[PDB]
Amino acid sequence: AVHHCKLVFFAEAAIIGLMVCGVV
Amino acid sequence: AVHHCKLVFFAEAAIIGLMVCGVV
Ligand SMILES: [Cl-]
Repeated sequence: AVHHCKLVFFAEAAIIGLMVCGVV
Repeated sequence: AVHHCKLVFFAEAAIIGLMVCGVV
């Protein structure tokens, strides 16, 4: 099975990049 | 830098695991 990742951004005041990965 | 990751779960049954990584 394959891993998928994507960048998600959060406002904290900079904007923080976060990597979100799941197994599709 | 160093990546800090953690498991997050959405109990929706069927539980959806995801991994979230930010960089320090
Ligand atoms: Cl974190």
